[PDB]
Amino acid sequence: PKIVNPQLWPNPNKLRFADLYKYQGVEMKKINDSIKNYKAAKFYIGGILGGCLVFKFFIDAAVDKYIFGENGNGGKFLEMQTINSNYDYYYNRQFQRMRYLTEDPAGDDPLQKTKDEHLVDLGFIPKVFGANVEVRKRAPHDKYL
Amino acid sequence: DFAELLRPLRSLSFNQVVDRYVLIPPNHTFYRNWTYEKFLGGFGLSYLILRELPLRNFYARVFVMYAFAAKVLDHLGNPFPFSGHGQIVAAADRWNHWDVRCYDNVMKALKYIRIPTVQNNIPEATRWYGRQPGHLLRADTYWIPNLVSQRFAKHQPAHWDGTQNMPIFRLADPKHKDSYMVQFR
Amino acid sequence: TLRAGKNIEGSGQVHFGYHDQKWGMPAIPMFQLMYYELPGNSIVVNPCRNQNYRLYFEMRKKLGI
Amino acid sequence: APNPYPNGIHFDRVFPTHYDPLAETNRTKANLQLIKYAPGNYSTLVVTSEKLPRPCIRTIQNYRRCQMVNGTEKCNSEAQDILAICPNWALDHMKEKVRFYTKALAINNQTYIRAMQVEEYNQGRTVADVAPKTWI
Amino acid sequence: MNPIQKAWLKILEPVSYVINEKMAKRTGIIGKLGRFFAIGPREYGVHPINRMFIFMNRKYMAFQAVALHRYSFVKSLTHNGFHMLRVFRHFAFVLPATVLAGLGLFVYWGDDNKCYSPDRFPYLKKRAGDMALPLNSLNQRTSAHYIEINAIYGAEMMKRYHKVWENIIEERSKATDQEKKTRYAHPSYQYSPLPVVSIPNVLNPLNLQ
Amino acid sequence: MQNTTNIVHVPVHMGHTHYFDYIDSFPKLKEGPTLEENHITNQKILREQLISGQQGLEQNLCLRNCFKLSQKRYIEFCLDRKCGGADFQRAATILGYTK
Amino acid sequence: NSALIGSENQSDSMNELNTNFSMTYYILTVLPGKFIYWIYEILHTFFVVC
Amino acid sequence: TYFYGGILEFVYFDKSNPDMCILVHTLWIHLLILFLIFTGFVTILFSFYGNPNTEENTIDSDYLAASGTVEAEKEITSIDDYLGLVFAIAYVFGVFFYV
Amino acid sequence: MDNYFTAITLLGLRDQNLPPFKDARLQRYKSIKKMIDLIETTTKLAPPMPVELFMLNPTDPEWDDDMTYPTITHATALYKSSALAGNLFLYAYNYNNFTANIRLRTMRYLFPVVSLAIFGNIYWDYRSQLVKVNLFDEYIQARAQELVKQNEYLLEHEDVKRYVWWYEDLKETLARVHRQANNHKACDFKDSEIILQDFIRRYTNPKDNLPIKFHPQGQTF
Amino acid sequence: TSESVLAYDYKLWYLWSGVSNLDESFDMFFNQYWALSLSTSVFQLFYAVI
Amino acid sequence: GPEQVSPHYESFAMSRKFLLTFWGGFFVLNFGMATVDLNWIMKSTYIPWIFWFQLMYFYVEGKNSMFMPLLQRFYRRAAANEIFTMEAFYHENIE
Amino acid sequence: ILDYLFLLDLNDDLTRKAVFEQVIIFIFIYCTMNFLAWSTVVELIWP
Ligand SMILES: CCCCCCCCCCCCCCCCCC(=O)OC[C@H](COP(=O)([O-])OCC(O)COP(=O)([O-])OC[C@@H](COC(=O)CCCCCCCCCCCCCCCCC)OC(=O)CCCCCCCCCCCCCCCCC)OC(=O)CCCCCCCCCCCCCCCCC
Ligand SMILES: CCCCCCCCCCCCCCCCCC(=O)OC[C@H](COP(=O)([O-])OCC(O)COP(=O)([O-])OC[C@@H](COC(=O)CCCCCCCCCCCCCCCCC)OC(=O)CCCCCCCCCCCCCCCCC)OC(=O)CCCCCCCCCCCCCCCCC
Ligand SMILES: CCCCCCCCCCCCCCCCCC(=O)OC[C@H](COP(=O)([O-])OCC(O)COP(=O)([O-])OC[C@@H](COC(=O)CCCCCCCCCCCCCCCCC)OC(=O)CCCCCCCCCCCCCCCCC)OC(=O)CCCCCCCCCCCCCCCCC
Ligand SMILES: CCCCCCCCCCCCCCCCCC(=O)OC[C@H](COP(=O)([O-])OCC(O)COP(=O)([O-])OC[C@@H](COC(=O)CCCCCCCCCCCCCCCCC)OC(=O)CCCCCCCCCCCCCCCCC)OC(=O)CCCCCCCCCCCCCCCCC
Ligand SMILES: CCCCCCCCCCCCCCCCCC(=O)OC[C@H](COP(=O)([O-])OCC(O)COP(=O)([O-])OC[C@@H](COC(=O)CCCCCCCCCCCCCCCCC)OC(=O)CCCCCCCCCCCCCCCCC)OC(=O)CCCCCCCCCCCCCCCCC
Ligand SMILES: COC1=C(OC)C(=O)C(C/C=C(\C)CC/C=C(\C)CC/C=C(\C)CC/C=C(\C)CC/C=C(\C)CC/C=C(\C)CC/C=C(/C)CCC=C(C)C)=C(C)C1=O
Ligand SMILES: CCCCCCCC/C=C/CCCCCCCC(=O)OC[C@H](COP(=O)(O)OCCN)OC(=O)CCCCCCC/C=C/CCCCCCCC
Repeated sequence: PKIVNPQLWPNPNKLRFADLYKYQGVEMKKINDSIKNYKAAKFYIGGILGGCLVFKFFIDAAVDKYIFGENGNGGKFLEMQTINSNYDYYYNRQFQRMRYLTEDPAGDDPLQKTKDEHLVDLGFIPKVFGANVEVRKRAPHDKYL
Repeated sequence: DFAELLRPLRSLSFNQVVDRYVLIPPNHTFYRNWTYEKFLGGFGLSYLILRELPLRNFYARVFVMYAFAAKVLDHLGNPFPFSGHGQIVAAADRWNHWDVRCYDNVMKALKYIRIPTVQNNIPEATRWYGRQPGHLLRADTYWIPNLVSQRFAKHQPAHWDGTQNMPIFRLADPKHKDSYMVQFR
Repeated sequence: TLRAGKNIEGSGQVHFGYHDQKWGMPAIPMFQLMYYELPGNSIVVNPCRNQNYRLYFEMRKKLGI
Repeated sequence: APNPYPNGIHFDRVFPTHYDPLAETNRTKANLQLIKYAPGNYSTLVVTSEKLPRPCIRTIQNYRRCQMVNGTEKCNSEAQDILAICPNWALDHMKEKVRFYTKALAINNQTYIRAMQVEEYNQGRTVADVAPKTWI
Repeated sequence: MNPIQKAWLKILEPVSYVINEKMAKRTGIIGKLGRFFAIGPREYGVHPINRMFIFMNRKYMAFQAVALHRYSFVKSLTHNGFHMLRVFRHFAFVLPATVLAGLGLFVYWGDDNKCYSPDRFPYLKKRAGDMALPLNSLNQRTSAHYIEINAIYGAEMMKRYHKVWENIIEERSKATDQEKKTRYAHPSYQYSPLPVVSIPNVLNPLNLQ
Repeated sequence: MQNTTNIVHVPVHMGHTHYFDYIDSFPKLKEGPTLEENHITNQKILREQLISGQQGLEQNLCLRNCFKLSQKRYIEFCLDRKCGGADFQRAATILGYTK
Repeated sequence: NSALIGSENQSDSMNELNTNFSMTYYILTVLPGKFIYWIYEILHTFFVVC
Repeated sequence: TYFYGGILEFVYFDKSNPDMCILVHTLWIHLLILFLIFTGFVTILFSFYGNPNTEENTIDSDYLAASGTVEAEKEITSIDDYLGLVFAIAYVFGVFFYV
Repeated sequence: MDNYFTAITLLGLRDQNLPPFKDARLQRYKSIKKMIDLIETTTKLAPPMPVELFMLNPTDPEWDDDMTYPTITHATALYKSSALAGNLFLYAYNYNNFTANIRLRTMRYLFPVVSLAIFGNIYWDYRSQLVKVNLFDEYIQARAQELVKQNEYLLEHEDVKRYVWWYEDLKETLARVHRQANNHKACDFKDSEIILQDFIRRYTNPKDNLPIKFHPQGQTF
Repeated sequence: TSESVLAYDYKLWYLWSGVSNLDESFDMFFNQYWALSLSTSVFQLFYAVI
Repeated sequence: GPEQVSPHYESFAMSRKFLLTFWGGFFVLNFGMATVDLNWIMKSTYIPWIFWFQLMYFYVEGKNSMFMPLLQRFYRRAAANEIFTMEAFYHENIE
Repeated sequence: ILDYLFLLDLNDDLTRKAVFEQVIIFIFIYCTMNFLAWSTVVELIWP
């Protein structure tokens, strides 16, 4: 396309100064060489995309085989394996029971709880209980850990 | 106008309203985030076109790119990398966080701003739930003993015993005998 | 921690008081062979979650699907 | 996004700014050396509750079920399972709920007494003395 | 120069006439503005990113040719072609296999591309607004079955309550004021009539169905 | 108080290793049957339940679903309405809730 | 924090929704306006003190 | 709450719900940034396109590579074979020199 | 400042304007003090209804599965597809070398094998995720309809009718409440106290030690 | 933890403004029953209690 | 790109030493204001700083006045300096 | 259709080995290292 020239200065003569006009051409020449590679690669890229289209139908049947199995009850998707020995497994279960029985000291802030002085003035005189010194904390079944 | 907001409801019965607007059949296959990918991704596509402006003066295009960067920084915020996050205000719908509604700690982190008390501590219930160890994969190539030893380990089928907490891997705890080399900081 | 309800005076992890500090791993091969940082991508959902799909396969056969 | 509801809580950095949320229409942005505003630009005050552990819930359901079927006198073992399996923080939460609802019960009943108190201008008046008038 | 720059020139042809022909050759502020925004071929219009790719592509490709152009391990087993004693023949396919694995360098980048990310811990931190969570957050979860099944169950039971609700309101409309105040009343309550007032019986205050 | 302070109710044993701190063992930790031995054990229980424990199951499931209600008066309504008019104490003995 | 590299001041408006009611294209309209007033403040000061 | 809940606590309910947008083009930009960093690593330390006699970076790398390949005259085996093993071995003992 | 709309309505701000002087205005604020205690008490007399009506019991052992949400990582599949397309461009850009230079024969021969294996992984994950989402959607719909037909009978209990009759009694009572005077005194709702006290006396026993008794399904807030 | 980090990220904000009729955060009940209680009716006080 | 030829009479750095000093300290303060835990980074860097400097002192600097010179890198500079000189006289030698 | 195609799975790789996700990291590093080393040797025959 034509480029509008403000004509603020005269351009150098092309015959006297030829090097000043060459860069634009060699730049588009590089792109033309790249397009020759893009066009020549149509069958190679298309053959791969065609293979993916055929591979798509085998992957569909393999996923349903992987998930549903032979008789629709579940395939290898339901399988899970491990490298833990029998001791490693029962160590982890006891580690779960230990963390269940791992508490922090002091509990919560008592000042954020209902005061006994407030209950008296509200009409309910609270009864003082003793500490339950006979109960032993234990871990629940493994299904709850 | 308050009666105009209820126009699509006056022609329907209650059963039709519930089936129309409440009991939308579940379909979690849509790419809902394509709206954001198209919008924010347009900045990159616009740059591909804008980087070819025939403005002869280099410093003229410096002004154009600066103006275009001003449009992006209204969302991105911090121009430096690894510094912050962009800010986009999105619409509130029933499908916000739809795939993480199961997790409780995600809800507490998003919704609740707890008030610290005089006894300045995390609530004891929260600390107790946090000590129940998470599951950490046994596969590890970062420790050179496991990188060698696990090449001779035999993966045995872990038969399901009816629970959801089978510790078939190691536990994400600094005191676990298989995780002590991991730095929990 | 602040959002969880614990106000924080000061900053950092160089505890001035009676607490254990955990400096960064010394960037020397001795400590780099004994330790490695916790990879968050290794904390996973327990695979027993996949056993809930057994309910789907049984419901499909009950409904004649 | 709307202007956050006016909040006087702020934290100074270099000098006391005497921040007044009612002095300006739009809240000025927080500069690092000037001020930090309170958390929750868009937040309200609610009441929440922690969820007791699942094994602790199961022991409570076992006690209540065994209570309505066999009576309280034959539920000591189920009561001991609650004290043993439920973590101590859960038992402290269970103990505090009873004390709160005891307080709320006395407050609701004091409102009852003030409401049901017959004033001096309503002595001897019953529903027969009410005029046949509605809100309009 | 590239075709995208030529496409800009066709569209900016009227703009090029206003700036270059008219504004550029004037004087004053209008002249300075036109000469500054003159339209044409770009000064310093080279794209370094495009040039960065061409360089790294050519440099990495020359490495592929060296690593892939190896003497066969299989052909050296018979001691009949070009190789009698090759004590490191078992290393011949390590460089080619390494280069072929580089094809998935960008396909598998980061953690999310090597696994199902929603089953990993970092996905939870992203959905919480890039916020730190306890390491066992993936375990303390309510059943997704409950959340979705209860949402459907509640709305389905609301439609059946609406039908029962209509039959109760209609049946209570035909009830005497004595009956609607003594039924479901406390046993200690003695009924005393109120003056008869006119109060409409509106099902839905908003004109809904 | 030290931020890393825990109170544990069961005995633990710490490792006497340099540069590391962890629980290496639990005192008197007995290993039960393996995951495979437990699986075979459960298959035998599930097999007998599949072959010989499916008759009259619909009635017992209704009694179980009724007893998961909040109030007793709703349980009695569930038993009378859905379970063919069963008795509260009689169904509680079937399910094994009676002492 | 929008001008800091790797800010750790997470409680200083970093994790908040911060919108404004000024002109958009901030670094093009509002921020240059603050620098235009800054140049005036120092040019007026130089003229007065000198 | 009374039977299966904890204490009623007052918290501030954040109405703003943040969520990191899982996008595609953000990783493209991230790769472009790491590509600039890796190219700068190659541009400074692995660029041998200039004066090979004045740039000490190519003087060191050229003469060092030539001193290694000339050791093929020691008659160990095909240098084309074990040259890749030298590079891997250089990262075992090169830990001493922080390579 | 709770019971805002009730207090504003009792003051008459819905139909008129307050007196412009602080004396009569501040007396009018204190005049609704008795009525607020009455209306607060009425709202705490609602009879209970089955909680298993519009909400499944979350403590049911059925929900111990702790099932997660199966999702499709659209962004991951789209990125890896573009990275695979980037490899196809890298081959096309360098077609002449990969095709004619024999030193790159192994890339020419095994590029499609790696590309198919890469596509195989991208589509496998997408296809498997799609199957799991469809299995999840069809189960929650089928299971929900089974639980509806199982608990439909609970709507036939009389507690539902007792609950609605109480609500309609409150509506008719609050409609009869009216302002009687404008003396800015508590006696401006003189007849309304008798109406609301008769409502409270209708569902409670005033001559008890605790007229409002606590039950786990009661009204506190 | 230490995982993959991106150089630039965007954070969405599903703001519950309650003043936008474009999304599901618009409380239709509060506005309809508040506007209903503004008009003079016999149930004007009952709507305030609801 | 090609050699970035400057048309000025002084270099850019020497003409803006005051201004570059401002932005240099601005980004130092920027990092310092952003890094709340800079003392933790300093202490975590102490061991590797001591270790790598005491381990590599001899091979970098100590060799120049102690047991062995290790002149391998110098030999390559001297060979290049002679090749540079030969290229400088390529015209005379070939003529 | 065959079970050999199950090797394309990465959603449930944590159920079997979870080793693929870490080994390829070394392979990508190993290719980067050999790229820097081999290109230096072959290119630097030109001086
Ligand atoms: C045949 C001969 C010619 C005859 C025809 C001649 C007439 C042609 C015109 C009609 C045909 C046009 C075809 C498309 C139909 C569009 C219709 C329409 O209504 O669009 C209005 C359209 C959108 O209006 P909008 O709602 O305001 O959105 C823009 C906002 O900025 C948005 O801001 P935002 O913040 O709200 O959102 C950010 C935004 C991202 O937005 C941005 O970031 C851009 C910001 C601009 C830079 C900032 C500086 C702004 C400076 C202000 C002053 C600008 C003045 C510019 C005036 C330009 C006049 C057009 O991201 C997105 O929202 C999504 C973006 C992703 C969209 C997907 C891309 C699909 C595009 C089509 C693809 C196929 C076309 C071919 C490929 C392209 C050509 C190579 O207006 C524009 O045109 C915007 C300018 C875009 C640049 C146009 C360049 C492409 C022109 C192609 C011409 C043909 C190719 C060359 C052929 C040569 C041989 C013949
Ligand atoms: C139905 C469809 C239509 C059917 C009909 C049409 C199709 C007909 C055929 C079409 C063409 C087929 C192409 C092959 C036939 C070509 C005939 C020929 O003359 O070619 C000569 C041809 C000429 O040489 P060249 O052109 O100069 O260069 C060739 C290559 O560029 C590179 O050449 P290279 O020699 O340098 O490559 C060497 C490389 C070649 O790559 C391989 O073959 C991979 C080999 C890995 C397996 C090694 C197994 C070791 C022994 C295991 C024993 C038990 C096995 C149990 C297996 C159970 C599996 C779970 O092998 C190695 O690297 C050997 C060293 C391995 C490292 C050390 C491992 C051993 C020590 C560790 C022991 C650990 C255990 C110790 C204790 C044991 C307990 C006592 O050389 C070839 O062999 C060409 C093969 C190249 C691959 C072609 C692939 C094409 C794509 C097709 C799909 C894949 C098919 C193959 C899959 C194999 C399974 C992985
Ligand atoms: C701070 C800013 C941040 C903003 C973010 C964005 C940053 C900028 C990014 C810029 C880099 C990307 C450039 C994109 C286009 C921009 C326009 C442009 O190229 O510059 C003007 C460019 C001129 O360049 P120049 O700088 O002025 O001078 C060039 C020199 O003289 C010498 O000439 P030359 O030809 O030798 O120079 C080549 C030149 C430009 O060469 C080009 O032609 C650009 C081609 C780029 C295509 C990239 C892959 C896309 C594959 C096609 C997908 C199409 C899907 C369509 C679906 C529906 C249809 C079935 O450089 C490049 O090749 C740039 C490529 C960058 C590397 C990309 C490699 C990715 C592999 C790593 C994976 C990473 C994952 C992300 C992958 C994302 C993929 C979406 O204009 C042209 O080249 C005109 C080309 C006209 C013929 C091409 C017709 C289309 C053929 C497409 C290739 C087909 C391949 C096989 C299909 C594969 C899929 C099935
Ligand atoms: C939102 C608010 C925030 C944003 C606000 C905006 C702020 C933007 C800031 C940007 C400021 C404007 C940018 C102008 C250009 C950059 C400034 C500059 O000095 O360049 C002129 C200067 C040369 O200017 P010249 O006078 O025209 O050159 C004449 C001769 O040809 C030169 O060579 P000669 O030997 O023939 O002549 C003597 C030569 C003697 O000086 C030298 O030649 C330096 C020798 C070092 C080269 C030895 C090899 C080491 C470098 C190898 C490559 C590493 C990078 C690639 C590898 C990794 C790939 C990622 O020059 C001198 O007399 C003294 C030079 C200046 C004083 C020392 C400079 C120290 C600070 C600058 C370097 C920063 C390094 C990174 C630290 C920052 C953390 C990332 O450029 C350089 O020396 C290299 C710097 C290249 C730019 C990279 C840094 C950009 C940002 C710098 C900002 C200011 C420093 C901030 C940190 C200060 C820490 C103490
Ligand atoms: C065979 C080699 C030696 C093997 C012995 C074991 C290894 C040596 C350990 C102790 C080191 C002290 C000796 C300095 C050696 C410096 C050589 C050197 O670094 O190369 C410089 C050299 C060029 O640099 P240069 O500056 O010209 O070298 C001259 C020196 O600067 C200095 O100029 P120069 O002319 O004086 O050097 C001549 C060389 C002469 O060496 C010989 O001719 C060897 C002697 C004859 C053979 C004796 C060994 C017999 C072995 C068979 C018996 C074994 C039995 C085992 C059991 C039987 C098994 C079946 O050195 C000596 O003169 C040794 C005399 C020591 C003076 C002792 C005075 C009393 C000192 C008391 C205080 C000691 C404090 C020490 C503190 C702790 C140590 C740091 O580079 C090369 O030659 C490259 C090729 C490598 C040559 C072959 C490998 C030899 C080891 C080189 C180190 C690794 C290079 C390869 C990796 C490069 C990076 C990728
Ligand atoms: C095959 O053999 C091999 C080579 O060949 C020898 C190699 O060179 C190499 C080395 C690889 C390289 C040198 C490449 C390095 C590249 C890296 C590290 C990352 C590159 C990243 C970028 C260039 C950033 C690009 C940025 C973006 C894509 C985001 C902004 C762009 C947007 C939003 C456009 C939206 C995209 C589309 C619509 C897709 C459609 C595609 C198009 C081309 C349409 C373009 C449309 C227009 C209007 C221009 C390897 C590894 C190899 O294996
Ligand atoms: C992007 C790379 C292109 C080339 C790919 C080559 C490699 C081939 C290997 C691909 C393997 C396929 C794996 C599966 C990918 C799954 C794709 C996916 O998840 O997104 C699809 C998803 C479907 O949307 P839903 O209906 O919501 O979901 C329903 C699901 N059943 O698609 C989308 O969301 C649309 C966005 C996809 C990309 C769009 C590309 C846009 C480019 C614009 C240029 C076109 C010109 C536009 C001009 C406009 C004129 C008006």
